[PDB]
Amino acid sequence: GYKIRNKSIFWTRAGWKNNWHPKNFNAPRPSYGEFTMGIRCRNDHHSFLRYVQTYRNMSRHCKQYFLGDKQLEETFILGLRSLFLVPYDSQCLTDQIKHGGERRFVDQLDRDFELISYNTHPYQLFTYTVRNEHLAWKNEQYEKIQKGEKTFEQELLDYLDEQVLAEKAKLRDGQNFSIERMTEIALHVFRKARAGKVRPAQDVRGPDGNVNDFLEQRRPFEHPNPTGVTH
Amino acid sequence: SSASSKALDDIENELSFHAAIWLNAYADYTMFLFELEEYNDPNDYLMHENFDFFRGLET
Amino acid sequence: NPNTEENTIDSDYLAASGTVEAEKEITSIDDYLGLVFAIAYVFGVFFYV
Amino acid sequence: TLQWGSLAERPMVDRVMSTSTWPVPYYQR
Amino acid sequence: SRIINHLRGDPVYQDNTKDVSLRGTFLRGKYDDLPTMIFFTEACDLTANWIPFFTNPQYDILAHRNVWLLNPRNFGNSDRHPSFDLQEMSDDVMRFMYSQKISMATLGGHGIGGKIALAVGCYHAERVTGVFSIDSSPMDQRYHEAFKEFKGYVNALTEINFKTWSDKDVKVFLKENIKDPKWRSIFTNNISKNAKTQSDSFNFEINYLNHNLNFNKADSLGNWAVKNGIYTGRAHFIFPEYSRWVHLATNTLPMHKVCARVKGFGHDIFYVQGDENPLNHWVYDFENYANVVASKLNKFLHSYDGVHALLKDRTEIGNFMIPDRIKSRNDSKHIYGDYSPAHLHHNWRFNHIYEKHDELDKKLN
Amino acid sequence: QAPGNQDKILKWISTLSNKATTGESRSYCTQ
Amino acid sequence: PLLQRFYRRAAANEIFTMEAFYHENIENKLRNLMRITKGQLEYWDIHTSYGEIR
Amino acid sequence: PLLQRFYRRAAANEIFTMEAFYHENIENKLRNLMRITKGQLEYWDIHTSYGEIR
Ligand SMILES: CCCCCCCCCCCCCCCCCC(=O)OC[C@H](COP(=O)([O-])OCC(O)COP(=O)([O-])OC[C@@H](COC(=O)CCCCCCCCCCCCCCCCC)OC(=O)CCCCCCCCCCCCCCCCC)OC(=O)CCCCCCCCCCCCCCCCC
Repeated sequence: GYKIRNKSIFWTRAGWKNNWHPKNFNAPRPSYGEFTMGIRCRNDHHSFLRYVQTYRNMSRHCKQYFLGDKQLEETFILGLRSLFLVPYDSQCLTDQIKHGGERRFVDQLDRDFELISYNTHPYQLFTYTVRNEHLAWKNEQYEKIQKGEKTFEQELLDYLDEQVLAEKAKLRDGQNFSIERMTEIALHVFRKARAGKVRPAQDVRGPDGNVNDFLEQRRPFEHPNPTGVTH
Repeated sequence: SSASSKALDDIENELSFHAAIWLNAYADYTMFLFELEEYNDPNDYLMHENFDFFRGLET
Repeated sequence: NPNTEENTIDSDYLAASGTVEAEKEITSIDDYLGLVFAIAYVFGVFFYV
Repeated sequence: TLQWGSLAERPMVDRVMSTSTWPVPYYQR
Repeated sequence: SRIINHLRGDPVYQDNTKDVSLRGTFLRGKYDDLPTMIFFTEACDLTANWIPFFTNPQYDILAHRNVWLLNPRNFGNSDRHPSFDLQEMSDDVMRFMYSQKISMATLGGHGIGGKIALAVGCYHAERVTGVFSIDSSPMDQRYHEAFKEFKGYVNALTEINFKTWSDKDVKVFLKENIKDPKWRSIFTNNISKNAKTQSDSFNFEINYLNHNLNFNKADSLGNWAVKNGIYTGRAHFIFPEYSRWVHLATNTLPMHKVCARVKGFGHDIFYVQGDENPLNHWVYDFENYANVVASKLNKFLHSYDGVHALLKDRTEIGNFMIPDRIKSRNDSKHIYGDYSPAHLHHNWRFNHIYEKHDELDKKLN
Repeated sequence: QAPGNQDKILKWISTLSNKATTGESRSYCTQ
Repeated sequence: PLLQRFYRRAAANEIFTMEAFYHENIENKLRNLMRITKGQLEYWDIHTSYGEIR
Repeated sequence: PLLQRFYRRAAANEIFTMEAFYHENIENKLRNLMRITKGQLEYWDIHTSYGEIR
C-alpha cells in the first residue's frame, strides 16, 4: 500500500531508532571517590524487590472485585503479565536507558497501583464493563438452553455442518477440502446473516457513493410536514 | 481401526491441541479481515467513532 | 480529523516539540511547564499574543 | 488548477457524483 | 510483419516489484525518426483490438509517432506481481523505456489504462511529453455501476477451475454470468492453453486482480489516491457524451484537480456526440466515436503534446518568449529578459544528434 | 491391485520426510 | 524561510495517506502471519491420513 | 423565472462547442466532396488503358 519513503525516518542524533538514551548536552559522567566530597543522588538498588511487590499488590488488589470469577482472574493475570513484560521484550534497550530504566518502570507501575488501590484505574472499569457484557450474553444462552430452545450460535454450527456435506458430496474429482474453502463458506453465511440484522450503519458509503447517514437526504423534496402523536 | 498404539494417542492429542492453537489464530486474522470490511476511510469518521471501532484505545 | 484540520495540527506538533525537550534534562517538565506559559505572555507581546 | 472561481461558488467544485443525475446536490460530506 | 512487431516472452512471477518487465506490441511509424507513444489498454482487454485503430490510413496516426501497445503488470504477457500501486506500475514503464532506449514518450490509455498513463506523468513528468486519456478520469470509480460489473465479473471468473471444468462448461458459465457482450468476448479471448495442452488459463492474473477489486480499498484500480499527486504536463481527455464511466456533470472536476495545465471543456476536455449505449466505452469499435478520437489525438500529437506549458501551440516555438523569474540563473552578469524555452529531441539521450549537429555548425563558421 | 495402488502412499511419506530437518527426525523417517 | 509550520503540514499530509491505506498495509502484515499459521496446520493434515496409510 | 438571459448563455455554449469541433465537422463535409471528385476521376483512368487494350 504505502510505505514511508524517507530512509532517515528512524535517525536520531544518538543513533538509529534510539529511544533509550537520547543525545543531550548534559551527558552522564563518572565520579571518582578520592576527589568526591559529597553527592546528592536518588538512585538505589531497591527496584528489583519493588518490581516484585508491585506485581503482587496489583494482582491481589484487583482480585478484590472479581467476585471469585476464576476465568477472570486467569485472564487478568495474562493481561497483568503483558504490562510487566514490556521492558523484557521491547525493541528499546531498556538496559541502556539514560538514568536507569529499572527505577523508571517501577516508579511508573507504582502510579498505576495507586489508582488500583482506589479501584479507579481505567483497566479495572474496562474489565467490569467487558465482563458484564459477556455474562449477560452467556446467561441469555443458558436461559434458552434450559427451555430446550436452540441458540443462534448452534443454528449456524448446524447450518454450516450440512453445507460442508453438500460441498464434499459433490467434490469427488478432488478430495482436499482446504481450510480456505471451509472459511469462505462461513463468511458467505456471516455476511448474509449480518446484513439481515437491523444494525446501525458502520460503513461511510453504501452501494452508491452516497453516505448512509440520516443527514444524506438531498433533493428532490418529497416529505411533508411532520405529523403529531395519535390518540 | 478400533484402537492402536496408546503411545500414538500422545501425539493424537498433542497435534490436536497444537492445531486448535493455530486455528484460533487463523480465526483471529480471519474475523479481523471480516470486520475490516465495514471500516473504510478513517479520515471520514469522527474522532470518538474511530475509537469505538478500535475499542481499547480510549481505555 | 487531526490530519486535515491545520488548527489541531499546529497545536499538536507544537506541544510535542515542547515536551520532547524534557530530554534536555532541565528539570521536571511537569513543574516548569506552567512558567513557560507565563513567560510566553512576557515575550509574546512582540507577537501580540 | 489554482483558479477555481469566485469565493461564493467555492463550495461548488467539491462534489464528485458516481451517477448521471441532474441537478446534483453540491454538498460534499 | 514489419509495421506490427510484438516482442514475445513468458510471464514471470516476481517477488520484488522492481524486477518487473512489461511486454507488448510495437507499431513502427511511416517515417524514420518519430517520437514514441505508449498506450495502455483497458484492464483485462486485448492490445490487438487497438491495432486497427492505430493502423488505419484514414487516421494516419503512425505518421506522427511510433506506438507501443503495452500491457501493465499482471495483464497479458507482462510479468506478474500482486501489487497494483500506480507508483510501482509507473516505475515499470520507466525501466521499459530504459531497456528500449526511450528518453521520453507520449502516454495514452483507455479507461483504467488512462489512469495508469496519467499516473506515470504524475510520478515521472520530466520524461513524459503528454497524456491522452480516453473515457477515463483521475477519480475514485469504485462505486460507479460500470466498475461494479467489471468488479463482479472478475469475481465470477474465480469460480471456474480449468483442470476439472470442460470447454463447454466454461462457455455456458460466461454467457449466464456475463451479460455484457464485449466483456464476455474480451474474457474468452484472454483464455489461453499453455504448451503441451497442460491446462487452459487466463492471460491476466485472475487471483491478484480479484483481490485488488474485491478488497475495494485505496490500492484498488477503481480508486485514485491523493498520493498520486498532480500532473504538470499536457493532458487531453476525450470521453463519450453518455458514458457510464465518466459523467459530464461532475466527473470533469477531477481533471482540473489533478492536472495543473488543463484549461477546461472545449480546449483540453471534449465529449463525443453519441447515444446512450453501454458499449460506447469501446470507441474503437464504432467508426463515429473513433473518427473523433483520432482527429483529437492527431491534433494533440501534432500541436499540443510536448509543448511548453506557457506556449499555446507548437506554432509558438521560436516566436513566443516566456518571462523569466529574477535570480533564476547562475550567471551573475546576466541581463534578465524573456526567452523561448528549450524543446529537446525526443531521444536525445540515447543518440548523438546534438554532438553531430554541433560539428556541422562549426563547418558553417 | 499391483499398479497405481502405492502412488498416494509415496506422496505422504515424501512430505513427512521433507518436513524433517534435524538428523534425529530424518533417522525416524528412514525407519 | 522558517519552515517549521510547513514541516507540520508535510507530516500530517503523509499521515493522511497512511490512514487512507490502513486496510492495505494491515492486510499485507497478515498475509505473512497467515502463511506461518497455514504452515503449522500442515502437520495435522499429515496425521489424519496415517490411519488410512496404515 | 425570466429566463431571457439564460437563453443567451445556452446558445453561446452550443456555439462554443461547435467552434471546438470546427475541424471535425468541416472535414466530414469534404469527405463527401472528395468522394464526388474521385467519382468523376474514374473516367480518365479508364481511357488511359484503351491504348493498352487496343
Ligand atoms: C545555538 C543557538 C544559537 C543562537 C544564536 C542567537 C540568535 C541569532 C539570531 C540571528 C538571526 C537569524 C536566526 C536564524 C535561526 C532561526 C531559527 C528559528 O527561528 O527557528 C526555526 C527552527 C526550525 O525552522 P527552520 O526553518 O527549519 O530552521 C532553518 C531556518 O529556517 C533556515 O535554515 P538555514 O539552513 O538557511 O540557516 C541555518 C540557521 C543555523 O543557525 C545556527 O546554527 C545558529 C548559529 C549561531 C548564530 C549564527 C547567526 C548569528 C547572527 C549573525 C548576524 C550577522 C549580522 C551581520 C551584520 C552586518 C551588517 C552590519 O541559520 C544560520 O545559518 C545563521 C547563519 C547566519 C548567516 C548570515 C549571512 C550573512 C548575513 C549578513 C547580513 C547582516 C544583516 C543583519 C540584519 C539583522 C538580522 C536579520 O525552529 C527550531 O529548530 C526550534 C529550536 C530552536 C533552537 C534554539 C533557539 C535558536 C533561536 C531560534 C529562535 C527561537 C526558537 C523558539 C521560538 C519559540 C516560538 C514558539
